[PDB]
Amino acid sequence: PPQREKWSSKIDFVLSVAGGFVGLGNVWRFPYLCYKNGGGAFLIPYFIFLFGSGLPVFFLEIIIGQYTSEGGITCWEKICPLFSGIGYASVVIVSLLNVYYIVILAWATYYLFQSFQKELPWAHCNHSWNTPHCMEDTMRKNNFTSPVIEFWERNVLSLSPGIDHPGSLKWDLALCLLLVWLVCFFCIWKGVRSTGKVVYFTATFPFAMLLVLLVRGLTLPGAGAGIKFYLYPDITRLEDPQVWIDAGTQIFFSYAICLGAMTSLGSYNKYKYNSYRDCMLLGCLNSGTSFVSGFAIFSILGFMAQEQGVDIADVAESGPGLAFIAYPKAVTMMPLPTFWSILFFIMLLLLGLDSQFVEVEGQITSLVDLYPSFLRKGYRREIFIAFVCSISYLLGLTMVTEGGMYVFQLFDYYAASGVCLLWVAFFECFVIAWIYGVNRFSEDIRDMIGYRPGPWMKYSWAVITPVLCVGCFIFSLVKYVPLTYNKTYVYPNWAIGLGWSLALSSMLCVPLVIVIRLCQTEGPFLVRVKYLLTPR
Amino acid sequence: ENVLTQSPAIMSTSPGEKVTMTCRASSSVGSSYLHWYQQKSGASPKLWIYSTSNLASGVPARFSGSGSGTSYSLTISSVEAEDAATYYCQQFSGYPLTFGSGTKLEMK
Amino acid sequence: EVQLVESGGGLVKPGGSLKLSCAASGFTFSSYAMSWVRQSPEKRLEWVAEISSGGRYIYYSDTVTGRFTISRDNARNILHLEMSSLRSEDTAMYYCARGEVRQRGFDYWGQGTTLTVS
Ligand SMILES: [Cl-]
Ligand code: NA
Ligand code: NA
Repeated sequence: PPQREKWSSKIDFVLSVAGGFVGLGNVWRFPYLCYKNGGGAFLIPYFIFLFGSGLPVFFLEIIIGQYTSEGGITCWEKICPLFSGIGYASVVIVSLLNVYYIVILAWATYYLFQSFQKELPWAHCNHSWNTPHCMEDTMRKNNFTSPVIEFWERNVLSLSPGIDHPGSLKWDLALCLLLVWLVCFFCIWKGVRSTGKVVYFTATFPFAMLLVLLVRGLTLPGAGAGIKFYLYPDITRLEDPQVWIDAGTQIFFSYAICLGAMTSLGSYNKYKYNSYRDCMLLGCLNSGTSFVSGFAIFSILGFMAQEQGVDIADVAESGPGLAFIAYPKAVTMMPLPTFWSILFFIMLLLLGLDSQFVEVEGQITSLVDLYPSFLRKGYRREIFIAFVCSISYLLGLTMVTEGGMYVFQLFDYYAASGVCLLWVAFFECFVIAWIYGVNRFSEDIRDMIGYRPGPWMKYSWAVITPVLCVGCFIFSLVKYVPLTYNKTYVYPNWAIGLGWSLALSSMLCVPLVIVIRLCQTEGPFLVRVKYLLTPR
Repeated sequence: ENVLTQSPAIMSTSPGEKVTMTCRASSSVGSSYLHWYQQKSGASPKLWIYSTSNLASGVPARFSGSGSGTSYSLTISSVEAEDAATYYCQQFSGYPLTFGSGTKLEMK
Repeated sequence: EVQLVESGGGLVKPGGSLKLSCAASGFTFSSYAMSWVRQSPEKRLEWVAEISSGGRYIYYSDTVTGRFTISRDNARNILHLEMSSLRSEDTAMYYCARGEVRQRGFDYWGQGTTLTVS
């Protein structure tokens, strides 16, 4: 088999994370998770997980990739072969994430194609998909729903009144999802990655458009009330466990933690490459992107609350369609709104596409690290690219149906951004800190970076990330409140069971692999554990 | 090996005069890995400038470092009588670590 | 106060052996990689051998690449250097240098041990 390649440049690693873990989890997910959990009170567990767990486990995952020169799963066969199920857990998480993430890009593409005509369809109440309750935004103050909300709910989503009624497959979103999957297949199976083009247009224009949205949102009237909602916290909201777990999994979501993606991108690093300053600068880039886009979108929501004469927490969707309400509403107040809509949904497509390329690459890299000499370079590996893309498309068709928004919120809360992320992050930190050793891994890091990680990273992998993950997990279990879509829908018991099935299929890769390896090896159980804890 | 060809050892300058000494590397040092050591007469060396710009503890502000990649330089703004020592550059990047040759600073 | 005290300085025959002992004090010896740096009678410094923080990464220069052995004793906070087949062009003045951060260098050195081969 051919040897595993390294990056062609120092900036090829940096541009693969900066498009990889700086994506829709910043401009789309952090806004509605902040919105749904009260705005101000979301930021305290956000920053607690960001410093205690986010950047530490992000650098930990990249530096695990750099040490082992392996991606996702087989990186754990040189650290602790007993806990190799962290890799399979990461692969399950990244597969479910690939499915619903590409569904987000399908919604963005449908908004992009619906932006091509000269009048934006979410701007006025004259269309077939609206209701008699439709009042224009300016006419609200002079049970009324805005045109952006009914556009999102009744043209894009075509929202059935339950998950029990899937309705019919929306061929608009189905063809949009197929187009984005053909784009993802053409950027992996060709292996282009736009190496001569991602230096400027990919790297800057999403952030330039985010700055444009910042300037637009701060100039809307009533943006100060929205920023007050965004920043000023409710301490009584922190007593509820959803704020803590939602912020922690948003941190573990934005950073591509528990996915194998950052191990895979770190696996292409050179051995004697200082990843620490790159990891810190790019983590600051990711968290700053989320926090800046939060300022923009919550200034827009404060304007929307001012214009419609309703409270800030009730003006838009407390669910996964906030970036498709507030941001299009802000687009409808830019000069020449059609062109700015085209640029915005090209922004969301660029961010989500760069992410989806990077985590599809991480999933493929993990699954070819499992089997060398089978998916070598082509004529068998290229078929498996199309197989992964086709199965993830067919699983993504369940979020295209008229009740597929509920399936999306199920996947988003449970499949790849919930207790599964806390589970795998706790197991990564526990393995590295105690079964490998903070001092042994620090010796490895000094051997290859140049210096040992400080008392921040060492004590974060040792104590802080395990206590945060264990506390948030048991705090969500002992004060359990079930999943609700847009604060009004109550999910049925089979839907909560399906979400827990996705989460546990992410979780149960670790105990299944532990039991499988403790059953395969011969000897007494203490000898079996002591053999499987030794790295290979 | 990364042979660090340094400035010639025999240099003699008056006190209070700005001096410099260069350190040419055969390979490319990463400019955060090349350090400078001051060894006095009959004593052990001590770290003087690390990562070719920063000043170690106990090193006066009259010392400075500059350069990157191949050419690296140590510079004294005003040489005193306590600066009479031998200075070695040292890349600390490649696993066969190599020190530079001597550059002996003596008075007149 | 970080203090490195080297031991084992003396004359050996060519082809002989010697075992130096850098006894460190004032700091946690387990958390810093240690390097042996020798100084020729022509005052040309040459790095000899580096051992990592826990002793799993061991590096040698090409002059001692197959006949020098460097070890630690983290319980006693002491560093070693085992020599074999000591030739004539190995007479030197041996320092142990606390080189742990590669971007900070050999920040703390110690005393010396004159190894003489004749
Ligand atoms: Cl975020
Ligand atoms: Na992205
Ligand atoms: Na992110």
